[PDB]
Amino acid sequence: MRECISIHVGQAGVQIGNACWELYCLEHGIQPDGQMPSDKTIGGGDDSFNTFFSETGAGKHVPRAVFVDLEPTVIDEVRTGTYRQLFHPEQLITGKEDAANNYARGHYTIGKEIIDLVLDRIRKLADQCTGLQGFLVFHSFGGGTGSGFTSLLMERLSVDYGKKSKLEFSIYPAPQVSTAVVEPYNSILTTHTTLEHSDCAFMVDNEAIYDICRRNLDIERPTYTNLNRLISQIVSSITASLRFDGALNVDLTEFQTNLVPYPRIHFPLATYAPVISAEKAYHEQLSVAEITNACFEPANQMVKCDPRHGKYMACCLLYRGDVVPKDVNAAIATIKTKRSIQFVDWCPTGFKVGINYQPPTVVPGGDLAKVQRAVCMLSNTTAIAEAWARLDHKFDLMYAKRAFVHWYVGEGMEEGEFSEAREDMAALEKDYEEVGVDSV
Amino acid sequence: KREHEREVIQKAIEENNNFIKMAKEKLAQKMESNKENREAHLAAMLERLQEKDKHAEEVRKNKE
Amino acid sequence: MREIVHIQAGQCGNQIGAKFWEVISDEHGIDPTGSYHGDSDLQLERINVYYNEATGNKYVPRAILVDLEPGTMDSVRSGPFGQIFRPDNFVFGQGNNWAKGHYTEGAELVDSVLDVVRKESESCDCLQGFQLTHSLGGGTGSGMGTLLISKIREEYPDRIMNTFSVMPSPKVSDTVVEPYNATLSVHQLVENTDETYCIDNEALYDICFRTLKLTTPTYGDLNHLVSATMSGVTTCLRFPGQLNADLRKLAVNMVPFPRLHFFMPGFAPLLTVPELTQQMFDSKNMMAACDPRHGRYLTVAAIFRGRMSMKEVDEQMLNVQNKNSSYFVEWIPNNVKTAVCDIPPRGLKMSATFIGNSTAIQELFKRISEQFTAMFRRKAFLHWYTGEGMDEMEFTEAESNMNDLVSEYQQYQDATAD
Ligand SMILES: Nc1nc2c(ncn2[C@@H]2O[C@H](COP(=O)(O)OP(=O)(O)OP(=O)(O)O)[C@@H](O)[C@H]2O)c(=O)[nH]1
Ligand SMILES: Nc1nc2c(ncn2[C@@H]2O[C@H](COP(=O)(O)OP(=O)(O)O)[C@@H](O)[C@H]2O)c(=O)[nH]1
Ligand SMILES: COc1ccc(N(C)c2nc(Cl)nc3sccc23)cc1
Ligand SMILES: [Ca+2]
Ligand SMILES: [Mg+2]
Repeated sequence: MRECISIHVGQAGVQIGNACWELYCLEHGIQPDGQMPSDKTIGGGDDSFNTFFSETGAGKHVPRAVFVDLEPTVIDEVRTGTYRQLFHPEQLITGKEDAANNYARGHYTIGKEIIDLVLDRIRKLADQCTGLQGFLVFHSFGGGTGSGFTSLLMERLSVDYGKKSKLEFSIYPAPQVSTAVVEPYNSILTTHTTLEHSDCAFMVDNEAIYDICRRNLDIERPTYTNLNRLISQIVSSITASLRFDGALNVDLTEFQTNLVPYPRIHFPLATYAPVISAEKAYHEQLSVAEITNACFEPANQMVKCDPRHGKYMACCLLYRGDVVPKDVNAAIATIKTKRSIQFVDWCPTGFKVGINYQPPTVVPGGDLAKVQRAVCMLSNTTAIAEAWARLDHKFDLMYAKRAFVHWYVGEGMEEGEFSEAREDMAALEKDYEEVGVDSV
Repeated sequence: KREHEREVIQKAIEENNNFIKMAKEKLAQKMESNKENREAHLAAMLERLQEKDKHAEEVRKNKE
Repeated sequence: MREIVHIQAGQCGNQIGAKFWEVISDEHGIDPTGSYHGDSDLQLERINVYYNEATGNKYVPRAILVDLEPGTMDSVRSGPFGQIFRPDNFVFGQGNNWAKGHYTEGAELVDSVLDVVRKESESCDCLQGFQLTHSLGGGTGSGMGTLLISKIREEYPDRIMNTFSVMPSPKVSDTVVEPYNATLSVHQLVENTDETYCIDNEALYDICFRTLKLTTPTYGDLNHLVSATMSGVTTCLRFPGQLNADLRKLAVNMVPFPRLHFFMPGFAPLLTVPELTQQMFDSKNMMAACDPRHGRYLTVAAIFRGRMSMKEVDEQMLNVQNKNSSYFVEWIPNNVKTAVCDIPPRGLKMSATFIGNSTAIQELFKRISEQFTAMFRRKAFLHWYTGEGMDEMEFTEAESNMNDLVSEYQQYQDATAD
């Protein structure tokens, strides 16, 4: 058992969910119709990939997923897309009027009309689970649905599934590909409302992903498809221990124990390597030492911040492919000598290591080279608070003039929800400062 | 020690239940407060529009 | 489907309305008989935003034609594409007085218009709202258009109300009561629309004479500008792209305070990607006869149409903001947003359309305020309005609300971050 249900909310979450499930299907040999010739257990099984796919009697492997959007445009492409037969129609939920980039409409006006249906659809999935570990919620910070409906959903899930684990992949806004001037407002509102209801949340800064595609993949002007293919590799690295078997495989929840020293401090920084074009990967194989080194180069982080000017509370290495503990330990030993890796005084300095032997897959037609080994580092550093500072600053510039606030008030919100949310973020930035001060 | 063991597990149940209760009550007050506010704003928009109908009756009357 | 319902009122409203439908129909591959003869299917992906589907795969514009004077629709039906319009959506009466359009003649006809509005609205999957084309200087589009807004808004308080409003200029029309009619319309627009494009006849004339060298510009030459702009500003509503827009997302992202909702459109060329960018922010390419360097940009929306390097557009839009940083309010981060669509307008390989919410729009309103007070103290021509039952207080209030809007635009031109 130990099933995981994925919930994809709004445009960003749905489209990133397409990239991820396509990748998962390629990694497990599941065809676009859901048939998996290597699964000899027809209709069931307790295999590792079964944490993410259920099986029908007719041999179809169905994602344990719900897609939700407050408008039909994006999910209609799943309904007509290459993987349409994979999903039962009841897993693809769409309203008629989107949130119009407004948290208040996602949480209150439009969102409340569909929340009950969504929770019934999730319930139909939980009921097919022998032991449900929890939920993975994919969504943007910036959209009206990703912010407002996600936080309404996370609230309801806490009520309906007690303290069952809730994890997030949250798309942090960037000016290069943003869609709305009010993204800072929706980010703070949803971060405030969700903080108590989420156990662990992986932020993905679109500017970091955007820079990596430009710098490392030579993509002149990255699209959502470019970003999402790279994002799905990182998501694949994180979920790979749940979906694959391995003697050296370490369960994500064992990493979670080290990544979350206090409930509110639950935002790991992800760094992924190697991201390299086919042209440059040719006749150039990156060793375990090289890809491990790349995890401490800030230009490979999913969030722009400077860990060199912050403090570590945890450091995890998730490898996949042709990697053995001997090489890893060697790589770490030289890194510790040559790099600025400072831990807070109250936490041990070791590096938790996990190795999955299944090597990384690439989507046909992508820009990523296929490589023999790759790594995702998850570290808890105070530096990630810089991402909160940038956003809280952008929120402050507008909120002092009350700019655009009338659109949220017109939907039923009150100014005190804005100030309350901003104060929580202020306390969060203060929390990250306190955990980095030495003991007395 | 047995007495202490079942007080620990009772405390866990009591915190988890209280967390579920507070969340359920919190968003019930939030949604109820949000419906009142939005309705007050739409009602105010209509009250001012319906005043423009009154002012247009008067304007036609002043013509007679 | 996210339907927009289009309404055109008065003489000016129907002329630019028809031209708008001519240009977008041509752009979407709809012929005058409603049949699709197109190349790309980007043309039909979101065609339901503006067109209704009919048997025989006929596409019928979701348009309502209104005027208190018959004949104006006669020209429409005989004009190009005049048979594409649904005939029941023609509504007509049988005089350049705002009060008659808003209070006397327009009231008689307004219910029959609302009946047609209801019919088109009730057959919508999810109504975005409305879009009105009209002049502010005549009687029907000005007075009846603004009444129609009030009545539609009363019946659809949760849909977006958007207008293309044609401002009067002494350089195009000599009718002396225009500053009265315009001030009274603005008094309604400030209170009852979510977005208004200021289509300024003074800017359209100055463009035709100085830039295009037309010594005697006609309403035909002026309205050719108006259709190019209207095609540009609707690009992201009608076509699929990286940002799928609607009227509410336009309002939310462009309107920082409810009353500051009057937009300066710009178009270019009237070319290289840096030239388009530079010309688009040029005061000579604005349809609102306001220098942007005399004010500050609260928000900006830009559409590039045609085949071009989007990387190059990204750099040039960043370049113009850095070199002109003082003209964008610092307390709204990232207040300039750019979209790109591949189909260009007819005849152009690449164009740029600009939508600015600039505090320099106060110049437009100041011009009309001056023309208004020049008459109001003289109480000149007031009897045309008091005769219809109006009281002076109304003229004072409309003037006083328009003066307040300018102060408010000046308040935020002057605000600072620190
Ligand atoms: N990485 C990535 N980010 C995306 C993608 N699509 C949207 N985003 C981000 O999401 C932010 C806006 O949120 P959206 O998800 O697009 O909006 P929404 O969830 O559909 O909610 P609505 O506003 O009601 O439409 C933007 O700033 C984008 O950066 C995507 O496909 N990939
Ligand atoms: N720019 C432009 N302005 C117009 C046009 N037609 C009328 N106007 C303006 O509208 C004002 C008169 O309004 P009018 O169209 O006669 O209103 P109506 O007769 O009640 O429909 C004048 O000040 C003109 O400047 C047009 O085609 N283009
Ligand atoms: C303030 O930042 C903005 C301004 C506008 C928008 N949206 C919704 C747009 N809507 C339409 Cl109709 N056209 C265009 S062109 C570029 C954006 C855009 C988004 C963010
Ligand atoms: Ca199996
Ligand atoms: Mg959306």
